[PDB]
This record gives sequence, C-alpha cells and structure tokens, in this order.
Amino acid sequence: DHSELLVNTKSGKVMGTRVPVLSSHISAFLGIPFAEPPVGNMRFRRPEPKKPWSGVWNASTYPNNCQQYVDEQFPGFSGSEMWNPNREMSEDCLYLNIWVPSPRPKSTTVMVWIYGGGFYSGSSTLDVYNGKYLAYTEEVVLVSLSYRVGAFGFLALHGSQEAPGNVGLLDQRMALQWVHDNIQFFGGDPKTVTIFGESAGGASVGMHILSPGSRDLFRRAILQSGSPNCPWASVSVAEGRRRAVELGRNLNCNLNSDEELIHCLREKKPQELIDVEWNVLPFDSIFRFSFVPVIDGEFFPTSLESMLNSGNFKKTQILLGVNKDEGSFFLLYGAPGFSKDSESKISREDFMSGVKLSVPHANDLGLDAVTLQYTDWMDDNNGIKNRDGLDDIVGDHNVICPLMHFVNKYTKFGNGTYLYFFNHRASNLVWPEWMGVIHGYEIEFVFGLPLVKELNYTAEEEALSRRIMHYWATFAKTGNPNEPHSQESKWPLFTTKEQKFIDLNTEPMKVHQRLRVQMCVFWNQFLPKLLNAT
Ligand SMILES: *[C@@H]1O[C@H](CO)[C@@H](O[C@@H]2O[C@H](CO)[C@@H](O)[C@H](O)[C@H]2NC(C)=O)[C@H](O)[C@H]1NC(C)=O
Ligand SMILES: COc1cc2c(cc1OC)C(=O)[C@H](CC1CCN(Cc3ccccc3)CC1)C2
Ligand SMILES: *[C@@H]1O[C@H](CO)[C@@H](O)[C@H](O)[C@H]1NC(C)=O
Ligand SMILES: *[C@@H]1O[C@H](CO)[C@@H](O)[C@H](O)[C@H]1NC(C)=O
Ligand SMILES: *[C@@H]1O[C@H](CO)[C@@H](O)[C@H](O)[C@H]1NC(C)=O
Repeated sequence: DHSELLVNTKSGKVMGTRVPVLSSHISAFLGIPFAEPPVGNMRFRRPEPKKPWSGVWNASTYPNNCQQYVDEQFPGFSGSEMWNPNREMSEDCLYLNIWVPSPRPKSTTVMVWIYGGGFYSGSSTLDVYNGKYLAYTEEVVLVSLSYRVGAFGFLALHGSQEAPGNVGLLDQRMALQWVHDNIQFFGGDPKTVTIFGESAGGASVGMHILSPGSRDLFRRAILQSGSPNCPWASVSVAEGRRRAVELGRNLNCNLNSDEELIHCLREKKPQELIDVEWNVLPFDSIFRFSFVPVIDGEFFPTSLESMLNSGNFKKTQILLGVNKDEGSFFLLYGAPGFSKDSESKISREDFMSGVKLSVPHANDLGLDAVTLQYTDWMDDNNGIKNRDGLDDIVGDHNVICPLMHFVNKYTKFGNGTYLYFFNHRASNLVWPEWMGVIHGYEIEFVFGLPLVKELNYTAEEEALSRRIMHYWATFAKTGNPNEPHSQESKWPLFTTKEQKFIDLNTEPMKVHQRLRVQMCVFWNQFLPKLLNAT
C-alpha cells in the first residue's frame, strides 16, 4: 500500500481525491463500477458483476447518470433543476460514490444512500446528495449507489430472462453486495451498514427489508417519505406486461412474442423509450409512474401485504418519517388550477378534478368518499381549504398513510422503530409558500447543506441539520438515534401500543401519538373495503 487516496479492493485498485469540506478535508472515491455496463444485449437484463480490473481506476470525478426523463417545466428554476441529472446521461451508469473521513478510519459506521425519483429518474451525483458534509461531521463512510430507472431498470415481462423486471432493484443489491465485500478497505464496518433513501429510495429500502435476497447485505435502514407498499411503488406482473407491450406499440414494434418485443426495444435509442414512457399509464393520474418494481414472486416471494402480515421480512431497527406537505409537488405538475407563480386557490370544480387524478383506481362512490373525508361543508367554496385539502389527499394516499401502515405492521415483529414528522419550511426555499414543507426538502437537512454558509440558511436551520445528521448517524451506528446518557430531549421509541413520534423542526422537541390516524384509518381500512365491495 501507499497513499491515503489509494485503496486496493477485491475488484481492483481505486484512486480517490482530496475534497474540501467546511475548512477541513476528506477523501472521495467517485464513480466506482459495481457492475458491467448494462448496454447492448444486456439492456433490461439482470446486472452482471463488474469484471475485476488491472491497474488503477481513476475515481476522482463523478460518474454518468442513468438515462431518464429530464424536467424542463421551469427552465433556469433551481427548485426543479436541482433534481435533474447534473452529469452526462448514459446507459453505462452503474457506479457508486464513497466519502471517507480523513484520516482513513479502521472500522466505522457505513451509510448507503439510495436516491428517489419515482423509479423513472434520479441521480447519485446531485448537490443535495453530496455526502461529504455527513461523512465529515458524523465521522461515517457515506456511500451513494445508482440504479437503472425508467424502462431500462424496470421493464417487466414475467417469464422472460431478457427482461424479468426489478433489475433496477438488483442493481442496488449488487452495489450493497459490493459494499459488503469491499467497504472494509475504505475503513467501513461491513457489520454496521445502514441503507437510507428518500421517496422511491425509501420504498427501495423497504423492498430490501422484504426481499430475502437483500436482507443479509445490510444492518439497519432509514426510510424518508417512502414505503414499499406505496400505491405507486409497484405493479402486478400482468400490469407490468401490459405496460411493456404498450411501450412497444408506441414504438412500432413487433408484438407477436416477448423475444421480438425486447429485440425491438433494444435497437431503439435511449431517448426514444423516454419520449413515449408516460403514454403507458393506464389512467389519467398524478403521482403515478410507468416502470416500477413488479410483484414477480422472486424478488418479492408473495404480495407485500401478505409478507407484512406474516412477518416475512428482516427484523432490525428502522427510522422513518414523512414531511408535512408531500402532495404539493404532484398537484403543481398535473392537477388543474395549480401553478408555480399563483397562490393556486382551488375552485370546487378543480377540487373534484383533483380527486379524480389522485385516486385513479377509484369508482364514483370512492370519489365521493374521499371528497366527504376532506371537505368542510360549512365552507365548501374556500379556495385555500380546497387547495390544502387536495394537498393532504395526495400526501396521505401516496406517502403518509401507506408509510403508517408499514410502520404499524413492521413494529409488531421489528426490533426498534423511530418515527418523525418533518414540518419545517426552509427559509430559502424557492418554491411558492402554498407548497409548504415539500416532498424531498428534508434531504438538504439530512445531508447537512445548512452548514454551508454560502447557501443562505438560518442559524436554527444549521442547528436542526446538525441535530438530524446526528440522529441519522447515531441510529446507524447503534440502532438508537439518541446519544446514550445525554442531557438532550429523548426521541421516543415507536411501539404498537403507544405509537409515539416526534416533530422534526427548529422548535424544542415535541412528542405526539398516532400520526394522522383519522385520515389513515380511511385510506388503509375504510376506502380499500369500500372499493372492494363495489
Ligand atoms: C431487540 O432485540 C434484542 C435482542 O433480542 C432485545 O433484547 C433482549 O430483550 C429481552 C426482553 O427484554 C431480554 O430478556 C434480553 O436479555 C435482551 N437481549 C439482549 C442481548 O439485550 C430487545 O428487547 C429488542 N428491542 C425491541 C424494541 O424489541
Ligand atoms: C408526464 O410527466 C410527468 C412528470 C412528472 C410527474 C408525472 C408525469 O406524468 C404522470 C410527477 O409525478 C413528477 C412531479 C415532480 C415530483 C417531485 N420531483 C422532484 C424530486 C426528485 C426526487 C426526490 C424528491 C423530489 C420533481 C417532479 C414529474
Ligand atoms: C483522471 O485521472 C487523471 C490521472 O490519470 C487525473 O487527471 C484525474 O484524476 C482524472 N482526470 C480527469 C480529466 O478526469
Ligand atoms: C443567496 O442570496 C444571494 C443574494 O440574494 C443570491 O444571489 C444567491 O443566489 C443565494 N444563494 C442561494 C443558494 O440561493
Ligand atoms: C375483494 O373483492 C373481491 C371481489 O368482490 C372479493 O371476492 C374479496 O373477498 C374482497 N376482499 C375482501 C377482503 O373483502
């Protein structure tokens, strides 16, 4: 061995770079391949392990981002472009980034970030995902993987070995397997690996907790604004097939067999599949994505619900939670009456239209049931109440409630649960006030962006970010976000009986119980029974 930026792994030697972080410095190994480029005949196929390389791999720069749809709704607007690919897109995108504190540790806690983006997008190279602040502040080895999104990572034709589906999830598993096998050489503890992600990434984390082929590869898990049982997180094999065939019809493909559909989809250029990607949705809706994980019977032995009921999942500690206004982002992009530059006061007519889009798989009685649940008949023509009520509908149906279901089901067999409710609006948030505490805006606090003075955050927002970063890191290290024998306020353990959680904001810690039970009893217990009877 030689320098601190030189690591000899089971795959080969890797050369990193010294990165500046808050006056100090740490190491960074960017763009390390954990799989063979899924290009050509391997498109849609399961990931193959990266053949070991000879010589030194240059890991000083960020890798390419996977082929995905690019947000062009508000050009120049940072609020929407901060989520867009900041590196060149390519199908050769299966790489991982590692931030190692300096001096290189011997055996410290490891955290693997799994980005979100509805399974149709996302990048590990984003600014809000820069793990250098967390790695440095909390003294952890921050890893951020990457996986194929869109059709490339989730096209599903059950029965076929050329495109079985869930390969995007297998990409994550191979990265986790690479972390299990090589993180030791970077000073990380393979015995203490915490996987954490947001939205689609949080659902992925929960999917790895459920899938037996992924359970042994990590210790603990953190789920942010995401759950494996989210209505948008997965589809049946029949629906996945239907969407795959529909994708082919949109590209003038031969649909007589799977062998011919796939051959066609493989000859087409990346952007060709992306341009027609949305055309396969079965309904006119919001918070719904085309190619997502499928219940194949392999990655997922049986239905997610049956697995959750039987305790068929990894027993360990989990830390999860949701943001206050999760639905705003989606109403702004597809619901009539919403716009980035207006207060977006919603009319009774637009409210009814919003409900239709929010619960696509519902009939008329179901639509009336949802409306009844979120309507104040004493003041039904209130524009602000209609706007906020619709925001609650999208967030509760798509994020909050399904997560609350997973929380209650998991805790019964689990070994420790910690629930949070992030309800703080960043003072420098570029999005309109009507959106509130937006889906994905806790990430900046998790990654410690508020510590960087040049980002215009307040003092209390830095204190909050430091508090959150420490909760996450301490939990990853021990299984409890609370510092042993500390004088600070204690974050209660979530139990099947008490059901406690905390608010994650700038004010002193406050403890509550039964996070949105009123609305979630409706979404998890009543509505599904109503739609089922009719
Ligand atoms: C998490 O799992 C650990 C290990 O199984 C539990 O600790 C045991 O708890 C039982 C009952 O209180 C004790 O009799 C054992 O002595 C404990 N074992 C150890 C090694 O400490 C722990 O209770 C579980 N925590 C939760 C919240 O379920
Ligand atoms: C056709 O185009 C469509 C475009 C979009 C949707 C549906 C569509 O059709 C149905 C959505 O539902 C997306 C709406 C936003 C959701 C939040 N993200 C940013 C973010 C990224 C990663 C984690 C957290 C936040 C920006 C787009 C975009
Ligand atoms: C790639 O490696 C070279 C040295 O071989 C060095 O300039 C740096 O680490 C990387 N250069 C570029 C342009 O990415
Ligand atoms: C911080 O404030 C300055 C002055 O208004 C502005 O120009 C800059 O863009 C802001 N930085 C960020 C990251 O918003
Ligand atoms: C769901 O609906 C189907 C069709 O009506 C019915 O056979 C089944 O029993 C229902 N499930 C429950 C739990 O009621």
